[PDB]
Amino acid sequence: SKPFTVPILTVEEMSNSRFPIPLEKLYTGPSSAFVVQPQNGRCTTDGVLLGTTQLSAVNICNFRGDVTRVGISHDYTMNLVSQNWNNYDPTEEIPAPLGTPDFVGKIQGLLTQTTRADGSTRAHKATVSTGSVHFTPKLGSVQFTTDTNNDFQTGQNTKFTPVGVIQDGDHHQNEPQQWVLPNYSGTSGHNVHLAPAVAPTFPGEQLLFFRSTMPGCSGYPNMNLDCLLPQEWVSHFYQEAAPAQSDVALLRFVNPDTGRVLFECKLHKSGYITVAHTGPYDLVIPPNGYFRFDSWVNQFYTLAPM
Amino acid sequence: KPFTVPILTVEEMSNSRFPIPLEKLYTGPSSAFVVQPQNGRCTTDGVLLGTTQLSAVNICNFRGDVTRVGISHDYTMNLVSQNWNNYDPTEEIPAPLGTPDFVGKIQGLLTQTTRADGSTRAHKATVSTGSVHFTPKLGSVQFTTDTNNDFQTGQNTKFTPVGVIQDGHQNEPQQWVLPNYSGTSGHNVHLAPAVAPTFPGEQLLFFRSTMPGCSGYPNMNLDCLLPQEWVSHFYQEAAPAQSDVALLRFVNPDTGRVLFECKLHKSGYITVAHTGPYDLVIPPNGYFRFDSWVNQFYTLAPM
Ligand SMILES: C[C@@H]1O[C@@H](O[C@H]2[C@H](O[C@H]3[C@H](O)[C@@H](O)[C@@H](O)O[C@@H]3CO)O[C@H](CO)[C@H](O)[C@@H]2O)[C@@H](O)[C@H](O)[C@@H]1O
Ligand SMILES: C[C@@H]1O[C@@H](O[C@H]2[C@H](O[C@H]3[C@H](O)[C@@H](O)[C@@H](O)O[C@@H]3CO)O[C@H](CO)[C@H](O)[C@@H]2O)[C@@H](O)[C@H](O)[C@@H]1O
Repeated sequence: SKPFTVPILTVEEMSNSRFPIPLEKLYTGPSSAFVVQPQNGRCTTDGVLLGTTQLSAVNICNFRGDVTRVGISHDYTMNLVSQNWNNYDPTEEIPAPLGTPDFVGKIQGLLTQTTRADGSTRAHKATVSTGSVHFTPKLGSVQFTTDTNNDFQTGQNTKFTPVGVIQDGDHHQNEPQQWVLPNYSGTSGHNVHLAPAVAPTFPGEQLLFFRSTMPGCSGYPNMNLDCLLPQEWVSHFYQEAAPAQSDVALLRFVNPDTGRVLFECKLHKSGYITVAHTGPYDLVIPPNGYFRFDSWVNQFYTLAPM
Repeated sequence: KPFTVPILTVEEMSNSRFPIPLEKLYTGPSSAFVVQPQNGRCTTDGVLLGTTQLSAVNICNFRGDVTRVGISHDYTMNLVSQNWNNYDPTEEIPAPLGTPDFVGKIQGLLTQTTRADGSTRAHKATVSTGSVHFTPKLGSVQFTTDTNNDFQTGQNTKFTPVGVIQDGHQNEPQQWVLPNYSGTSGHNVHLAPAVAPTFPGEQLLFFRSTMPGCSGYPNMNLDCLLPQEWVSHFYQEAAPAQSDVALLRFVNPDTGRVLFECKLHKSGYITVAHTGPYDLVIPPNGYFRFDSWVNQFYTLAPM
């Protein structure tokens, strides 16, 4: 059977799988107060994509479609199409289009448009509120607030490129809520075909997160964004499709400088990592450190404490 | 270690010269102009060239602190690295890794966080890479923004690119004209080499995207020589090249049939046997497959 491996890229050489930004650091913390059920960055170790996960970071939280103005406001409805501008199919057994945001928050970026007939183009600052009742990507539409009430044309290809997140109100860092899934069909129905929630089950363990800081674009947002797998690990597993020989892949995080192991962790075959630690901890690592697969173990493997 | 290329399809991959997905494959003549992109440059045995780095999401991004130019809407950014540490202008690269490698006006959002209270802000901004103030190899670039007062000094600031603009139709950007990374103060140095077919009957094969347009009538075509995922693959694998040319077959797995073959040169670009401009027609599941190392005298079947 094809030997299983993880990439040798360093943490800072990799990308967040939940927003199109680089990874910054490794983080572990308690998750008892949350349901940890992200839909992006979800892949089994033998390369089966889950949730809304697709293969490149540059498509995450992007939207494409045609737009129509909401009444006489500055808001626009986007009728979604696929990444390559073909019709979107709501009957596919996924929660929402691949790459759809998987948290409740207000994402700011630019909404851009081209007029096919003459090549004229335009761009406006725009925000999509994923907690809005008008955030219905599974049904095929989302709503943007923009800085125009007149410049976008109907029936023309329009793209949203995400940049960061915003916040409103006296309760600082109250949004985004990275561990709260949107209602992908709004009030019309419940979420479907979700990748499952993940949680540590073994005493003394926590999830290990790959952490980034989302750019902030207004107010006082919570800019923390944790993913379960780097995007490059998703791509690696998808391509290698190495069969899992047990429930858990034991990984060692190694310093090339000394050859020494810094810590070890459990990569569960369903695609998330646990470590033996309790409480919030920004891991202290050398920048050239990397993960190495060492052996196939089970869910009850007792790790060396972090 | 056996050489391989990724099995990802074209639309599963990213452009190595701007943070957007690949869309299609294109071949055409390029004798009449210089093809010398600096992003998406990597040898098959994993040596990064030009300004190439490993993530698609970092391309044409800028980070640093900003200062207003006079009381105008323009801001100078003093560049730092991806993780906010020093950029060393004496490093023998053309410019910071990920710097734009075309002359054009790139529009995006300039964002900032005030460390002390976590307040944040974002403004539409454009960087003109043909401007005399585009001097990333000196450690600074200039942005035109929609504000003349909201950005603070001494605060972490990021430019996220979105697309390109034009003034005047489709005369800019110029995707095959490198900017002057040091402006008027000096010539470009340490460039990845210009590429050209050397075998009669061959043309470059380009991995093509359409940059979003943000104003005016821009030329939105953007061609790279290698997908970003291939750069990262070669970097990681570091498989030795057994000759100067790797023969690839582009395969339809729905049928096992080869659609065309091509040459992947060790120094990191692809040629096909074709004369003229051509938009390739490929199945959605098609991918490239390394088959053998060939000598210098291999004739490709017509694409
Ligand atoms: C925190 C600021 O965010 C952006 O400006 C926003 C502007 O924020 C105001 C605050 O709401 C207010 O409490 C006080 O602090 O003055 C701020 C500036 O007016 O609020 C408007 C809507 O009311 C928008 O949300 C703006 O984005 C940013 O531009 C500022 O630099 C601050 O970081
Ligand atoms: C082509 C337009 O680009 C954006 O508008 C820009 C605006 O363009 C104007 C043209 O300059 C003018 O020739 C005429 O056609 O009206 C256009 C629209 O007002 O020019 C200003 C400053 O010169 C800005 O650059 C605008 O971005 C876009 O908003 C439009 O919808 C058109 O696509």
